[PDB]
Amino acid sequence: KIPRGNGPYSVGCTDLMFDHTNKGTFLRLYYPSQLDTLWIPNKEYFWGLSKFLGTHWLMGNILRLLFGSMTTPANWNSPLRPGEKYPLVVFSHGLGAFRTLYSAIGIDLASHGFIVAAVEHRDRSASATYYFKDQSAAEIGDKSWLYLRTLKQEEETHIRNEQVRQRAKECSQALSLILDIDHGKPVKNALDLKFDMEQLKDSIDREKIAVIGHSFGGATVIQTLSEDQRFRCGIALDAWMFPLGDEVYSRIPQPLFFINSEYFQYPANIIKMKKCYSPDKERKMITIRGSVHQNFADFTFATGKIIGHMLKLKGDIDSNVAIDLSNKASLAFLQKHLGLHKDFDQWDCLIEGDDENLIPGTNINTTNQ
Ligand SMILES: CC(=O)Nc1ccc(S(=O)(=O)Nc2ccc(Oc3ccc4ccccc4c3)c(C#N)c2)cc1
Repeated sequence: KIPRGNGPYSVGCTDLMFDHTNKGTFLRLYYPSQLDTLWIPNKEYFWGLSKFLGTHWLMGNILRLLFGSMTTPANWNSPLRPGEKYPLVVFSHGLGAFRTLYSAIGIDLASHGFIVAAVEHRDRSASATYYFKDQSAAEIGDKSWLYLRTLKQEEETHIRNEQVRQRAKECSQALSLILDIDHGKPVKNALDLKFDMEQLKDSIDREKIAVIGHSFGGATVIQTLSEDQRFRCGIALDAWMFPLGDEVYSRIPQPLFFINSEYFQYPANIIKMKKCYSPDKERKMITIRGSVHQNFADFTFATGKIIGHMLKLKGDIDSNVAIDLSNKASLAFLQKHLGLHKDFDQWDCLIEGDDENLIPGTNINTTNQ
């Protein structure tokens, strides 16, 4: 029940791991293709989700039975659509998520002509992820799993900041890998999938790179922008600003778009967003009325209305309407600041919060002094 992309391009999906260690890059790629992709491809992700939610062994298996064969609307290993160079989005997941849980966003961007690299972070913020201990292990698919670390309260400030720095490093590394493939670097996918990465040679518009992320990933957008001038702009979906150091807020040259849910936000968090503002920098913010934190992630589509509200997976707003607004506003912002030659400027009003379901900026107030 994950919505198909609303753009005119058909969408393909594949996975890339290189190198095979936990210091290598692991991403899911959504791309314009020339609808059978497994949404959550391994049992360990469900076990990891169960740990994240604070439940035991049995819950893991329950989630697996429920969602284990569910797909997402992208053609698995379909050939890349040839003939044109695509803008690139690197996408960062929230705490307790992993690379496949933002396919509603990834697939919609791909359907509008983007290549999207959804990274899987190895900072121990993912519910689960894996790597291979050596080439031999990779060759027989012998995975080594890393589960989410839970932190003591005294540890939080320090570790979350180290994690967001590791996350920014992984977004940059993912960018570097894709740009190297674009220029013909041979890569041996540690996964042995029927998609040839040589397809990506000369397929990237190297001047049109953006970073997008949700929650922890929203902080990662800001840290990545600050560290990596190759990214041209950023969109932070309901950013959780806590992991960032005080020094970073004034060190974001690139245009930045905050798209917030209504019920997630709170003054301490909003204050840090406003610290990113400067008269000489491009900043936009909107809030989606009635939305909750999880409106940006795929489990907002995975259940019925009533159980969804109980689990805080759904807000007062409809999940399709909310992701539509976010995606369309994102496309307009990307067109404006990547210099895209598309018709996304039809949604320019959404950047300004000009819609019944949008608030310009935020309803939360904070000191300006
Ligand atoms: C209390 C708390 O920290 N909360 C929290 C913090 C961060 C996030 S996140 O950034 O969206 N990261 C994130 C983490 C896990 C995710 O899968 C879920 C989420 C909730 C579930 C509830 C019932 C059954 C299955 C579920 C599976 C999804 C998704 N989509 C996204 C989500 C919730």
